[PDB]
Amino acid sequence: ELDQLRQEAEQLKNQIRDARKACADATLSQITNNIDPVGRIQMRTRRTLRGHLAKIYAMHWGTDSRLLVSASQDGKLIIWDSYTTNKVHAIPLRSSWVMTCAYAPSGNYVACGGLDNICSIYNLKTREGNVRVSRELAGHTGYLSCCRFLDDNQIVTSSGDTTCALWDIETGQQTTTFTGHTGDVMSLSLAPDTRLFVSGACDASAKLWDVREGMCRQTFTGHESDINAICFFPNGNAFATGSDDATCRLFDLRADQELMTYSHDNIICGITSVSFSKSGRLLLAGYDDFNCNVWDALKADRAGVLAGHDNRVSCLGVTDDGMAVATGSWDSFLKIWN
Amino acid sequence: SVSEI
Amino acid sequence: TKEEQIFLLHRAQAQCEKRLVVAVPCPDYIYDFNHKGHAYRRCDRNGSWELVPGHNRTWANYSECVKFLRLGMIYTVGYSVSLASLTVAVLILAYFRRLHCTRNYIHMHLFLSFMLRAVSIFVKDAGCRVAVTFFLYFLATNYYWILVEGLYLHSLIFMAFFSEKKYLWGFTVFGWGLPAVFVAVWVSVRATLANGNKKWIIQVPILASIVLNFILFINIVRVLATKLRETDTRQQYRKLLKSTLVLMPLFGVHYIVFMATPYTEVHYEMLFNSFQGFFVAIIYCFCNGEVQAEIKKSWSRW
Amino acid sequence: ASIAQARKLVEQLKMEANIDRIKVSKAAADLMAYCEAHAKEDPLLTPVPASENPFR
Amino acid sequence: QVQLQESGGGLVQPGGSLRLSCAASGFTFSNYKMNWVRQAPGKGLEWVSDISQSGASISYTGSVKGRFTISRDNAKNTLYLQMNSLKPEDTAVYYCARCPAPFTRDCFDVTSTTYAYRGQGTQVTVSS
Amino acid sequence: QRNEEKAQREANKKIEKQLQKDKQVYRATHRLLLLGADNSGKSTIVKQMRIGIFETKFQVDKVNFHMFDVGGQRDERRKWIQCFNDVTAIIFVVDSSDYNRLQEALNLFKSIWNNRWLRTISVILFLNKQDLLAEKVLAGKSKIEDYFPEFARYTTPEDATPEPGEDPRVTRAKYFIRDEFLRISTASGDGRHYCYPHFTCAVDTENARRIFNDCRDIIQRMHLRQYELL
Repeated sequence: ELDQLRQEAEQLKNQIRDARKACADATLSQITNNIDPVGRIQMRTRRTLRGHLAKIYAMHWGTDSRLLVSASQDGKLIIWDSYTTNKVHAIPLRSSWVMTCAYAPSGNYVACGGLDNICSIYNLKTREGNVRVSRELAGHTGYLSCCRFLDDNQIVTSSGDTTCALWDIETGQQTTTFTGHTGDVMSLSLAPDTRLFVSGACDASAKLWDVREGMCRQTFTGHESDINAICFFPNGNAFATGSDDATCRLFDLRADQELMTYSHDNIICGITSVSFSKSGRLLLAGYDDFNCNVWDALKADRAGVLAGHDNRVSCLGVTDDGMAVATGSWDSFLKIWN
Repeated sequence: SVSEI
Repeated sequence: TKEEQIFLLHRAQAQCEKRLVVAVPCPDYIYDFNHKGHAYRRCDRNGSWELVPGHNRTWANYSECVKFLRLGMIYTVGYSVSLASLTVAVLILAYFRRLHCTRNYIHMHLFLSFMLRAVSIFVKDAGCRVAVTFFLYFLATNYYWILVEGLYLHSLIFMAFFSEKKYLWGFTVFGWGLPAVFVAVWVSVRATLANGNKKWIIQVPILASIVLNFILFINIVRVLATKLRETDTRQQYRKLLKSTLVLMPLFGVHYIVFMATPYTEVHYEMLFNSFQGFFVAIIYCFCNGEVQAEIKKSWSRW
Repeated sequence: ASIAQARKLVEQLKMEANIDRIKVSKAAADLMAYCEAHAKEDPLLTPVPASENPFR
Repeated sequence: QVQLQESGGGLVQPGGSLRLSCAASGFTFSNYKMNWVRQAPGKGLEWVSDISQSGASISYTGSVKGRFTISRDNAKNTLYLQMNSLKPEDTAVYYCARCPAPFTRDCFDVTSTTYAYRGQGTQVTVSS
Repeated sequence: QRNEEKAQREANKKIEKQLQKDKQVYRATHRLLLLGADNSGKSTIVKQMRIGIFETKFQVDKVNFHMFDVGGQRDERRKWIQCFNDVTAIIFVVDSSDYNRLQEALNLFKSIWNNRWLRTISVILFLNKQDLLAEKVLAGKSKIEDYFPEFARYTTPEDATPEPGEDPRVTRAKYFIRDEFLRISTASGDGRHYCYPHFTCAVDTENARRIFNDCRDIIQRMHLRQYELL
């Protein structure tokens, strides 16, 4: 019976690839040949930040495009001001180890967590002097790798137990669990509408999850090694993915195929972070070769390079309005670029 | 002693 | 001194002006004369001192009285190439935010002290006391800034973990500002009290620097030797030679072998001090792995 | 324990194989058209003068 | 899409030999270091043997050194292993495992419970 | 209004003074990753220093340590181990007695030594429950030769300091398993990080000083290696 189901899986797995080969009447290599390249991007540091004691791991912009959060592996979560290069808050965490942080679109709360297995949510506009832990969301068996706000109350979490989970912060229990991944989950990417998200884990595959119903509608594969980061294309109907195989792959949700690959012979190091510009032409990919390469998402060409850091580029954000780009690194220095 | 002094 | 000898002759002149074969003992007031000898004149039968035939000269015989009667360029060329190296080194170090540790901060002060002493000697080479009692301060300061820099690498070993940045102000005042404790005392004595304890007031504090730093050199090489033994033994014994030799310029260890040589108006003192500077820049800030790394990236970045 | 998870694993891959796939031509032509329509107001593709740039 | 398709294994007389072959797909075979891991009945996973990128630095668990011979073919993108004298204790399922990174000297958690880049494995049995 | 931007600027002064206070305490504390296995007696050592994570702070000579055990998380440790690259020293504890799982411990040690992010971090090896290893060797039924035929032609090293009244057979075993770990350490580690092997047992009234001496050497070597002295 198990053997029969494996044979049916082989019959269906090849049938899935057979459907894509029928759909794949061309590749994006020769479709985008006609368009003129942007050419070089003159991208330079504008507002280099400084103040974290140990390596930063994650950062996140607000909707205002002004305040940014940062986590470092010392137990500090400083909320900066990009415009004035100043610290509005500096939040001492219970656990020193924190692998994630997220700013609410409303800006009311900021979430973070790590090896404690808790997406500890902090309220910025508390009537008291100092900020306090709003609610301890414990329950996951494994380290929390990312958590991101859907809305003021809804929070999506990734973990090292191969499971995503959405929580209700008022009651303090997880509403829906997302099971399916074989390896530990690294990153999340919410849609513009926050109706769907994709989620990469250490299995060289990506799965788009439904937030409400809680089942994987579609799966993507193509990567050779464990996934590191994902971000949606501004459309919401495609996304790129950085992995340890030192290549990024853009995946269309509709076409269900790797449309085109970001490969250079020279690059051998893994990819840590990926992000799009507001237009989505410039795929900002952060490598652990101590720099971040600006990929042409249409032409698969190195548009530009941002050599700013002496250590691994950890995290990389773009502002929602798309004025500026941030990079975090293991040197504890946030560089802002424009 | 020091060369200078 | 020449000054003292002139004073003693002037006193003898004032005595003669008061008073105003003949043998006179060679005068005691002339230091360099043979004092067991006599000078000779001839007195005429006419009571006039005998003249030199066909001259207005008075005949006299002082032969018995007179019985007893390159380096600059080496120190200047040397100190000046030292000047060259240390100046480029300090400036490159400065415009690099990546290597601004307390480790490299002391070397920046050490580099600044080498040229600033070299320049003070080079400028030398009331109006002239700016090159008599100003270089003496800038010699003692460089010799203390060698001690402090060595004391820094002994602070990181003998004091276990140590807190380098918690005690960085005290090193500056112990170095730059400490020679003021004895240079200013000496210069007060030499400018007010008396315008052999002539050079002992400055030298003995400088002699305390080198002997302590030399003691401290044994305690660093000994620690480095034991640590390398408790990690190939033969190959790491070769590493001891390189690691110890590269430390020799830093601690000024060459200055100990001539510590109790008393002289005035005479060396490798010149041949080594010429390069103590050159050496500490070609080792600590030119051939350093981190510095070579930093310039390479900085070259490629722009 | 592989029996219980076999049915669910087969079931999940069955439902995702019945998705309404579109031409990769159309899938790539739509994102390029959107990427270029909104490119004119993106200050990363096009460098922005210091006047309106807030990161002087 | 990454697959590792196993071959060989089955019933064999004790002291005999068996040529295992790992058919690798969905990555550049030459770029990754491979590994063998076996699972005994009612026991933990254990490491068997490794291969370098070029296929020079060979190592074994030490219990099976001499008795096993590991190889790779970068040209045909396939991995080999061959036994010499099978013991009753050697009865286990042999999984052909890859490594996470493409230019590393250390593979991490190849012998994990639920590792992703490991084969389904072939049950080798020794009997008469 | 311009008044607010001084108020936030003044707010940074109170923020920044608190960061400077936290800077001293951050450097004062030493981070330690405690690794091993369920049967390795990692927790047994922790009980001696009474002074899904488990941190243990113990004060020795007014030097605070932070020994971080990682127990709760899954066995897949290729991605969360990267977070412990700022740590001064990995405390790697191993079960000396269990010959089956020693080779797995060799792979885990080898997986750490050659990692890109963990290459700079020195490993303090603790051969735990040494007393239990000695007792099983004297039985003679459990032979290391079965798991490592290389053991047969291994003699005790000359630089051995056995305790009085110990059987020479145990020291061959005891110094082989160490030497097996150090074979990886020396073959792939050159200046950047060093293994510190140690014998330890349950009856030891120790491992707070012994760790302190090994961490002292790690920090000292960091200085020396800055100006090309090693």
